[PDB]
Amino acid sequence: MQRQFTSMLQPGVNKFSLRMFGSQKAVEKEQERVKTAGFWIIHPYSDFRFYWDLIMLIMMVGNLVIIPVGITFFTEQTTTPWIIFNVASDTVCLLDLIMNFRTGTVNEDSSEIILDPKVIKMNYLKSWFVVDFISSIPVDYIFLIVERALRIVRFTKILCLLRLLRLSRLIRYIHQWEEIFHMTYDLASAVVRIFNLIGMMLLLCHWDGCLQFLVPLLQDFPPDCWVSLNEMVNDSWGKQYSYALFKAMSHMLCIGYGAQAPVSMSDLWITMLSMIVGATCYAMFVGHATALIQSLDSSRRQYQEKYKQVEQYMSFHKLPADMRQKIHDYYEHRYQGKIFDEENILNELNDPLREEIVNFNCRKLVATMPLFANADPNFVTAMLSKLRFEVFQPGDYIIREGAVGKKMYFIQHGVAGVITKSSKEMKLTDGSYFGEICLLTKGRRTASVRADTYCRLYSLSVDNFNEVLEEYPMMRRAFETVAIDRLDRIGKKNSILLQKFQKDLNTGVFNNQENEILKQIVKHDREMVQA
Amino acid sequence: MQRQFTSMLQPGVNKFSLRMFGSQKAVEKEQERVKTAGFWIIHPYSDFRFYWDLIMLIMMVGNLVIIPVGITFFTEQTTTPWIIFNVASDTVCLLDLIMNFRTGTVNEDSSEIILDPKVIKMNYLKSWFVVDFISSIPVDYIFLIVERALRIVRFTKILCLLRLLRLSRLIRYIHQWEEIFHMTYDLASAVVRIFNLIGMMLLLCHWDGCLQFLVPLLQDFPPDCWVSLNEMVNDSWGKQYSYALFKAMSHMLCIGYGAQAPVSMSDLWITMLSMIVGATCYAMFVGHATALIQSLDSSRRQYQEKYKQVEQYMSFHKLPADMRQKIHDYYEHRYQGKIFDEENILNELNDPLREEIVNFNCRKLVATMPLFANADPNFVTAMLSKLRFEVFQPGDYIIREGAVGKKMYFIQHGVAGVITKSSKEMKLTDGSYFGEICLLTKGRRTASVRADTYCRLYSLSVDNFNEVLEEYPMMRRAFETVAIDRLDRIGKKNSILLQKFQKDLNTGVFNNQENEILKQIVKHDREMVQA
Amino acid sequence: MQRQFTSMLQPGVNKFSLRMFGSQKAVEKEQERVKTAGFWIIHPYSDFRFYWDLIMLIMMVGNLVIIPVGITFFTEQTTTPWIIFNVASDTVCLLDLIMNFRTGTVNEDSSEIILDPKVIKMNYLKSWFVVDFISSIPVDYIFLIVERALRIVRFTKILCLLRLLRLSRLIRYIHQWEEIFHMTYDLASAVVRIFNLIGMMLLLCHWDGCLQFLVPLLQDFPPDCWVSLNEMVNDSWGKQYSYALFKAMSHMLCIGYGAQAPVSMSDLWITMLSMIVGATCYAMFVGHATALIQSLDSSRRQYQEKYKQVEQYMSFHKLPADMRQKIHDYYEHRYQGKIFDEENILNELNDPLREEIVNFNCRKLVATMPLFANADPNFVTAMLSKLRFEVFQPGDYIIREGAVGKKMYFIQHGVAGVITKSSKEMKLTDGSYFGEICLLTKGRRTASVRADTYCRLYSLSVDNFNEVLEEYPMMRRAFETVAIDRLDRIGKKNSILLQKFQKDLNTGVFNNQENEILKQIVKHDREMVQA
Ligand SMILES: Nc1ncnc2c1ncn2[C@@H]1O[C@@H]2COP(=O)(O)O[C@H]2[C@H]1O
Ligand SMILES: Nc1ncnc2c1ncn2[C@@H]1O[C@@H]2COP(=O)(O)O[C@H]2[C@H]1O
Ligand SMILES: Nc1ncnc2c1ncn2[C@@H]1O[C@@H]2COP(=O)(O)O[C@H]2[C@H]1O
Ligand SMILES: [Hg+2]
Ligand SMILES: [Hg+2]
Ligand SMILES: [Hg+2]
Repeated sequence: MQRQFTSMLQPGVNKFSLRMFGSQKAVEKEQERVKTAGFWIIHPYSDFRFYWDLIMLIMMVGNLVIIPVGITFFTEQTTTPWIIFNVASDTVCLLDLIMNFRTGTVNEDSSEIILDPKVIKMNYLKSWFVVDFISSIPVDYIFLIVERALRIVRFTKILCLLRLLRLSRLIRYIHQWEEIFHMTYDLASAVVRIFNLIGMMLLLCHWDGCLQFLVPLLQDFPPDCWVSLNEMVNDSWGKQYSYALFKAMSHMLCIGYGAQAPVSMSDLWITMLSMIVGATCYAMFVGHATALIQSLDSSRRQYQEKYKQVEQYMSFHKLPADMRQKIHDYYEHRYQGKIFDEENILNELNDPLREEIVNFNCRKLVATMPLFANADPNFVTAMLSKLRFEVFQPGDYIIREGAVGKKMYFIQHGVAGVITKSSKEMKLTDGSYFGEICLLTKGRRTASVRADTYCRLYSLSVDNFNEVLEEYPMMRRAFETVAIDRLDRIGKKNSILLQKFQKDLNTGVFNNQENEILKQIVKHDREMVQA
Repeated sequence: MQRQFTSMLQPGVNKFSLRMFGSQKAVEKEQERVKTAGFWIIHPYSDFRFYWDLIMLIMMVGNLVIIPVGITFFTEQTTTPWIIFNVASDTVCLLDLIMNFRTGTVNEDSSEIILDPKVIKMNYLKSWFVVDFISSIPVDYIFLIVERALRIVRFTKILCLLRLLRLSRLIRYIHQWEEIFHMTYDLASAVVRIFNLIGMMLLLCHWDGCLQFLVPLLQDFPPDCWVSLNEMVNDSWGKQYSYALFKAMSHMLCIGYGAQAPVSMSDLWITMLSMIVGATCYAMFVGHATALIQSLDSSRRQYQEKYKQVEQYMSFHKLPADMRQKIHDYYEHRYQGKIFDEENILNELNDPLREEIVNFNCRKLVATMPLFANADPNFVTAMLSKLRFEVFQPGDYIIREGAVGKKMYFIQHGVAGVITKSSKEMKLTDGSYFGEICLLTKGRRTASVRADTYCRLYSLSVDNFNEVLEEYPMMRRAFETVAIDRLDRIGKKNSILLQKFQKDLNTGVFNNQENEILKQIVKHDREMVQA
Repeated sequence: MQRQFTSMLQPGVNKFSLRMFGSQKAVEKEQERVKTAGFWIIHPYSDFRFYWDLIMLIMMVGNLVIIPVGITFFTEQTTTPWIIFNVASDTVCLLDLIMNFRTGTVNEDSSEIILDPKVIKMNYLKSWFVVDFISSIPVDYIFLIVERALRIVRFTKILCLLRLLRLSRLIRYIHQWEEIFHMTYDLASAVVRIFNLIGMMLLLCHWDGCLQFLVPLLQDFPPDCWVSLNEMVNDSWGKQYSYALFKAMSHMLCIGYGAQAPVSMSDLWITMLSMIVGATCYAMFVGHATALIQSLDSSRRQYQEKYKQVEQYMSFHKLPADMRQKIHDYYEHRYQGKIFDEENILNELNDPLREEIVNFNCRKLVATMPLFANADPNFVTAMLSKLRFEVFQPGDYIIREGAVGKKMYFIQHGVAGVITKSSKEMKLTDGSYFGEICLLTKGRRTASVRADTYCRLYSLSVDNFNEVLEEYPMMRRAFETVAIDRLDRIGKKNSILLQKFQKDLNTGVFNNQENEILKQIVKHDREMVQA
């Protein structure tokens, strides 16, 4: 009852209300501000106002369709459907006139003033009251009591379009909804938009044909108008309307005239005006179609543009053909036909979303790799936030022996081969890491690592490595243990790292459980290398 | 009198003058340079020249409309309006010829040379004097005294279009004004531009129809021209002009011919030429309409493109559906359907504008938060310039206990919950800050902070924090006091911070008023937490 | 046999399979997962499914072409080609109906579920089974046994288009292939795309003309239809079809009607509908043509835009004309009409590709320059990765004497002149370097270096220089030796560097072979300067 009424009048919490007023607490405060009126008032964001604008829109469309047909072909309409439609439109327009008093205006620059007592009424009386009044003047059944004549009277109903001109915030909300829909579905959105355009053009053709038959009627059908020429002055209204609409549509779409070219001044000038209007609207239609298509094929176009820029670079530097093919298939394997700026996206997001994304991306790595499978989640999240994606092609040398290292790698996909001066070549696969002994000893690379298949790795710089491990030293002890074991395995040895770990162990800092965990890690690594 | 004359001739201070000559002092110097002439001279930026170009434009439009109609349908015109229009156009063209002497040219590469005595006269005598002279030759009433004939004479008046070709700087100023208008109003600008295009095309149709009726007239209406075919050789000039314009417009908009297809060579070739011209101009019209629409829907298109790139990223990484929905609603709540680069904007602005903007943005924070409500404005502006906006979703963990902290947060909207190992959970709301104890003690986070509703915060890094507080130490004392109180409240204690503050207090650096203010701050914080 | 069958059903390793499933090991795992069915099943990426979709596409095109002609002009077809085509289409549609059971669906969000036993059958029974069944219902030869009539029956065959609506993954693969082709060949791609569009429009014209002749046939040719008006009710089917297609095509391309304008209600409304459809499709065609052209001229447009921005900058700063010409010819010589972001490209690539590219770019430098011609490849690759391209114009001063230096240069093309206070001017050419004595002594520049012709150099910063040389000191000794020799040559001397090298030599760190190599380097440099 009154509770539902007040709820309808008060701005309901919705996505549009949140977008316009920030927090939900502000929505509650605005509900309270509406409550401060005491006298009934509808908020420009009320669901009641939304539904009312909806029914007013459907009534305006019905009127736009029906008014010209009546004016032209129906002199007097006293049948049931005509009377009920006229009275329905009259009462609806009057109710809208009334309710436009208690409507809170919404000015720009974040200006929304209820101003129930006087400001809204005064602004409406000064702005648009007279046109809505003459619209709401009832059907000619009341004008005959107050005072071709009928055809002259009904003209006053053409200005009901101004209500549709005012009804635009609902149009903007519908445009937002349709934009969401278009981003969701591609082809359906195109179909809907082109059908909307076709509907607009068809309504214009309707009005044009109505006018083209109306004007020869206001002159009692002179002997040289197209009606008297085609001798269809006595045909039923169906044929007359059909042929008039045909003439109007042929003038719009630039097909031709009707039977023949005009011969009288009246229909001559009407034909010229209709030709101008139709040509302009068809140009607008072509423009909208071009815009729709160009918006449809955006991503493919951007991909082609990036590809062309890469081609221009390779051409400017005059690279060999095989190298160009290598660059192209590398791009194909890295981006897989897609285009985006991952750095910009990750910068736009926030910390919890980035953590969620990297955890989902490296779920399998966290599951398989032992250190992550047993470490504290804060350290895991730090490492995963510091990682960075990379792709390597078969035969490429990921690490060259002797050089200075500045990053380590975590394998996500593929197989990598480790080659030394000895014949012992060891092949790592998913869930294993390499290139950390250089980062742990500050020396040079101790072995060469070459990609055997297409490898997909996650590299970690040396600065981030040192930062994270300075924040967590026990993981550094674990890394050093695994690295010493690997070095002992290949047949080389780093006395610096060995003596450092031996001193740390003799210092008694580690516990029995600690060295047990370290033995578990080294066993797991031995298994992962043997497999 | 002479004062107003000199003021009109001298470049008036306006937005265009400022844009062209930098400082207002340069405008005064150019006024002086004009004064150095001694002989009267109009500056190419004078309001007098502006008004003169305006009236010359309206006269050129009147001539473009009237000349062909006269030439074609009016053999001799001795009535009052015709005579007055001819003499008006003649005197106006002659006055423009005269005033083009004392006009200072404006070359490119910042070249504006008054050069009153000789250079302007010589350049005009060498450039365009003869065509303007033959234009300014008076109406045929003087040519008959000097020496179909009339129709041959009036041709000399067609070259008045060259004056309109010269009048282009006023066109550029009008284009600037219309660009401002178009940036201001959207739909009105589109209506104005399409009406301008339609007017151009209609003027072309006018000239085309005039020619199409003129040529059969110069041949005494042969029996096979369209005029003699339609037997309208004797009709009043109204009907002839109407039907000729109809033929021209049907040829342009590609509807058809007139009554029937041409049958004679003359009108055959004229029809082909008119068809070519009309098709070209309609193609140009379609192009302009497409450009206008595509410029109308720019921002929506850019928003759609960014959304599509985010979608492509999420697809390349194969994220779950709920995570994709979370990303999308986060974007919706962060940007609210708008698109801009805040970093680039703030980099484009300057320091006072940035200070103004951040002060307006954080007005409520400065009002509510006690430290800012009592501190020195320089410190307040430093902090507000260092802040950075952020958005969090409900349930997200803003701060996880035990981790290392690198920023603090100031709440602008929403509610945040503080959870510890104890059951004491404390809820902060607008105007409160958290996450500073880690920055003050260089330890770890002492509690977990989780967003309860959609939170909108302003984060401050640790480097900027330390910089600002090294510039202002008393605020650091206040922060430390509030932090010690909060720690004591939750039930934990940091002996390092406690002993540091105790030593600073025993050092006698603080005053009675100082500790009074600190007690006020701690009381206000207790109230803000209790509420 | 069965081996080839299982191979066809299992997803073959291809570029699309790799793009959809990452590593080849995943492709093998999916082959195994298909093997887990036990009951035969085709994978949505099987080459068998590809070939089947191909033959179904050709059958659908044949049906789209043949069905309307039959329905309209061929009452009963009992000849050999008609019967064989009908039975072929029937069996093909039935086989597709059958095979759509064992087809694994492919949902979005990385969802590919074989689900052989029940899920696929249930989903197909709930989704699209009935329409495919009524399609697969055989030709009317079976419907007559089961129960104008013929023309009523064959309508059931129009819904075979739904199969073409389903066949879209093959369309996407063909679109990928055509995108590769379009990136490869420019003009051929445009020709193919416009021919595709023309084919679509022609098929639509075909259906439209078929309908336009069909409707007057279903009414026994009333006396006022266009057929009875043109008296072609008795002509052979060739002429009737030709004239109907002519009417439809004239309605689409907006030429006109047929003989004359319609006179009856039926063909009146059919003409209006056909006009609407044709205008819409021609608008779509114009849109696609505009998009194709705009995609064709992309790179030229981007180059023009960058040029215009440079022009706007130079205009805003009001630079002289000769300076503007200098800027423009510098741009012409630096980028050579091409446009790309080398930094972004090199950031997108990886380390081995970057090493390959820089090695190919500086091959001649490595060949000619002695230090690189004798040094270790790791040092060479470090230097080449640190270098950076630069271009200088004739007369420009590359290095001014006395100033502080922050980079050295390696000449790739051109000649440079070295000027001192003495008259000894020495000219360096390709393969020589300069500007290292400042970097080695931390003093000031010891001579001026001016470009004589258009120079193309590779500059190396001072930080990278010091980093690389701290990683490799012997090369620093070589640089110092060459620099001391050059200084002694010009007539100046740096006692600091001289004494440092003398102390290093007296320290006995160098070997006989080492100083032999150094003598070789200094001899080679003397030769390169003398030449
Ligand atoms: N036995 C081994 N098994 C697996 N990986 C190894 C082995 N020995 C060395 N590596 C890795 O190969 C890398 C080569 O360079 P680094 O010495 O920087 O670090 C080395 C380790 O990451
Ligand atoms: N009693 C409290 N009331 C409000 N906020 C608190 C309280 N105790 C701790 N906090 C905040 O919670 C944060 C958790 O991490 P920090 O220790 O970095 O800094 C802490 C303070 O900002
Ligand atoms: N005799 C020479 N031959 C070639 N180049 C020289 C000679 N003397 C000096 N240079 C170069 O000219 C440079 C001028 O500045 P720098 O002293 O930094 O380093 C100097 C050398 O690179
Ligand atoms: Hg109305
Ligand atoms: Hg003139
Ligand atoms: Hg079929």
